Parts: sequence; structure tokens; C-alpha cells
Amino acid sequence: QIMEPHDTLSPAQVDEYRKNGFLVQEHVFDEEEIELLRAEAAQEFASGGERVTVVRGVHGCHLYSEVFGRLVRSPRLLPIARQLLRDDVYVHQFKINAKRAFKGEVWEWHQDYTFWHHEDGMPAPRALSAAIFLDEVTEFNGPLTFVPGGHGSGMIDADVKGEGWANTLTASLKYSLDVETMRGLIERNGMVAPKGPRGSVLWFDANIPHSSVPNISPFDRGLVLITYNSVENKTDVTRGTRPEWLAARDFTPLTALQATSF
Amino acid sequence: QIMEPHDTLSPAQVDEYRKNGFLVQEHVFDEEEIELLRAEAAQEFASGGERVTVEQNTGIVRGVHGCHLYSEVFGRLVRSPRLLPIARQLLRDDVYVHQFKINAKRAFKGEVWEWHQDYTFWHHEDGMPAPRALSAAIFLDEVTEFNGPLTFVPGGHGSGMIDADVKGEGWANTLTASLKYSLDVETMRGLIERNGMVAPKGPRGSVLWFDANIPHSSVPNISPFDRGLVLITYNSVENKTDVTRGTRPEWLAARDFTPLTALQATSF
Ligand code: PRO
Ligand code: PRO
Ligand SMILES: [O]
Repeated sequence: QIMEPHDTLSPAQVDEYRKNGFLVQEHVFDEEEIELLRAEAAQEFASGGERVTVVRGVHGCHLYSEVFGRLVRSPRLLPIARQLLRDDVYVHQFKINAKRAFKGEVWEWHQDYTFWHHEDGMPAPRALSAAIFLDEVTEFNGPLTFVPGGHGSGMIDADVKGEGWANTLTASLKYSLDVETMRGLIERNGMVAPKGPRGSVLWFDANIPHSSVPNISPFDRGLVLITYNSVENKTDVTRGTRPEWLAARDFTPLTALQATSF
Repeated sequence: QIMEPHDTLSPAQVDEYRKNGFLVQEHVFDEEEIELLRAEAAQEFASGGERVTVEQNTGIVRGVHGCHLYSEVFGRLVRSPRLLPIARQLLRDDVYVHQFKINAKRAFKGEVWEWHQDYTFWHHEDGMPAPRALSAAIFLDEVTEFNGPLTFVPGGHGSGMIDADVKGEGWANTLTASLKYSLDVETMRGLIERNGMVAPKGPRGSVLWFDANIPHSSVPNISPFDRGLVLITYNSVENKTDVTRGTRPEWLAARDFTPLTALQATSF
């Protein structure tokens, strides 16, 4: 049996990712693959316990689901994560954010790296996320929205609340960026809400500022977000304040899935 | 502590490798690094027992095989971030070491490596199913016109596996001036009449990457200068050898197909 030889990003693609801080590959996974992933997302939402947020999200699924454990090692994903981070990689965080059709809430503006630095002791922004589109992403279903190029200022300040981790993945974020600081960013750089079909992957930088609106449409916007971190860039588990299902502690380099008879 | 971020080949370098079947990177390893590998190789030639090979005219060391399984330095070398990312890149897979060898081609007495394709041996002796494998040749010495460089038919990998005369049962003659599978002189001449011959050169510390199926050879070294090469053969994990048609020991043909991971920078 045969896995297709690993495909990496073109030099132009890499350049676009570096410039903008994000990049879309369309139709990475086919419909049958996507349906498998949706079914498993549904299992995880139904049985996740304390790993579910209210359903707003579920976290850490690759540690509990075999299908998700295999996904993060996929030859469609792992080679590009390696290429972009220029290292072996492991999964820092895994989450599925079901931005539900009628009543799907905001994600206020944030840089993931701000959270991961302060909550988990990640030392540099040498990480990225791959967001798999379980549904078509349009203007109307609350797309992920970015300031392009906004990753190249490093972190930028954000006020904190809670002496806990509970408010890290709510509508009200622990480290959001204020109206003024965003107005600045937006006035200079733009806003972009990249779009795509079911099965696409949206790659984005740990430090790019991003957000998403409420879901207007009658349509869902299920995303599977896999955060790859550089093994060299492993988080300092002695600054770590969160469970494994939010911030991994096993830094074993991932290997790609090979084709087997089962 | 920090390893330099993984460097891979440019698209132009990769196009050159696929077209010619070989590619030189100059000055990959520095002098101090080469010197560590030189000293470890001297240790393996002195302690490798059955894994050592001698030139016929003499008792002088021709080569030692399998050192990554016995030497910790060599076990780490194959995982080096100067090497592993490029092997993964060119083979478009995770990889593992099929074969490891050090070929000391001494200053006045190194003998011939007759024309051959590595893949022919690996396919028939070891059960490698396709030529999705490559060798990285580390130059422990400057490779010049005069110290018996590996010499290739550029582009000769792309007309598949050429047919060769088998000589005998088993494998001891896979490592000799007398090769088990050497090439039909009439097809050699053909290959060469249409493709030519090239002996890549470079300074100490360079790496010469070459395709598993590229016809290659080397002449004797009659310079006053050694040509020590550390040759690491990476194979794609998908392309793992069929260990059920395998005729040779571990130190010629690996059986552990665990994907290699890169060495990280630690405090020791
Ligand atoms: O707490 C976290 O790490 C994720 C990333 C930003 C939103 N929630
Ligand atoms: O026997 C082998 O496997 C190597 C490749 C060709 C010459 N010796
Ligand atoms: O060879």
C-alpha cells in the first residue's frame, strides 16, 4: 500500500505565509474524510466531560481519540508543519470550535502566542495552527479574521483577568487586544477573512492577531484547529499552569502515518 | 541551547539532484566536526572486527560497515539537522538508515570501485522494492581530481536499473574491488556516449548526495592524500526493505525501520 509522497509548500506559498501570517490550501481532505472527522468531532463533543466548553469548543482530542491522534500525523499536515517551523514538531494544542449556525458567540481579538507564552511558558512564537474546514467558510458564517502582517510586531499588550485559566477560551478572553491598539493595527494593515471549501486547511502564525464575528447564517463553521510547535521550542513545564489537554507536555517528535493493511 | 533551524535544498538544487542524480553541498561540517568523525572512524576501523573490509593487494582498510548501530557519535550523525531534513525532503517521506559505511581510500594504495548502481545490490540482496533511497557522502578529506573521487554518469539513474552479471552465492564480494554486480561494458559505453561522466569535487566537510540508482565508480588514489568518505544511505520508510527476502546481516542492511527524528541541542 502507498501513501502519496509528502507534498510541501512552494517557495511562493512559504513567502505568502511569512508575509501575511496565514495561508489557505483548498481541498486538502475529501468529503469522505471530512465526514469521518465530523463524526468524530460529534463523539468528542458528546463525551469530552470537562474538555468541552459551553457547545463552544472541545480541547485535547488527539490525546483521547485515535482518529484525531492519527490526523495530527497525517502526511497532508505533518510535512508542512515541519517545513514551516524548520524543526521536528509536536502538538501543543488541539481544539474543535463549532461556531454554531444560529447562536455562535464571538472570539475577541487575540494573538495565540500571548496566551501560550504567559499560560504555558512557550519561549518564542515558533508555532502555528492548521485549521481544517469541516464546513465551507464564507463571509456569512463567522470566518476567522486576521490582520495580515500583524505577527511581525511580536506580542502586543493585553490586560489580564482571573488568577485562573478558566477564561482563556471564552467569548470574554483573558488577553484581548483593546479597541485603540487594534484600530492602529487595522488602520495600517487591513483585515482579511480567508475563505474556502470544505476540506481546506488554513495555516496561521502563533502571533498573528485574529478574531471571528458571531455566526449569522443558517450554516455551521466547524473548524479542527491543530497547533504544532517546534520541538526545540517546547514549553517550559515549570511555568506551566494548565492541564495536558490544553498545553501538551509530551514533546516526542511526531512521525508521519504510513499506509498499513489496517 | 539552539540548533540552527532546518535548512533544506532550494527548488533549483532539488531539480539538479533529480536531473543529474547527485548534488554537492560544500562546507556542511566544519574542521573540528570532521576531526571528531575522523577519530571515530579510526576507532571503528580498529574495533569493527567482522564489519571491517581490507584492500586485496594489502591488508590496508578498504571500509567499515554498520557503525551507527555501534557508535554513539555515528548514531547521532545520522540524525543530524544538517542531514536528516534533506533526506526527508528528497525522499518525500520519513526515513531510516538502510546502510552505513566508511570507505577510506588511502593516499597511495586505494583500489578500484568498478562501475555499479547501489540499488541493484539493495533490490536483489536486501529486498528494497523501489529505488526511493539516496546516499549522503561526507568528505572527511578534500575530494580532488587525483584522490579517486566518486565518478558518475549524470542522469544515468533515470533509465532504471541496468542489468549486471551476478558472480557467486552470498555477499562478501558486494564490498570488493571485484563487485558481484558490475555493468555490461556495451551498455556502460552507451550510457557514457549519451550522458558523459562527472567526478564532483569539494572541500573537506562537504556532502555529496547521490541517488540509489546512479551509476558510479572510482579510480585508485595515487595522490599523497587520503579520501575518507562517510556514506549514509537513507531509505524512505514507505520503501522499507522486505526483510523476508533479506540475505545479509543488520550492519549491511537495517531491519529497524523506525523513523528517524532530528537531534536537538541539549546540555550534554
Ligand atoms: O487558551 C488558549 O490557549 C486558546 C488560544 C487562544 C484562545 N484559546
Ligand atoms: O553492497 C552494498 O550494499 C554496497 C552498495 C554497492 C557496493 N556496496
Ligand atoms: O557504490
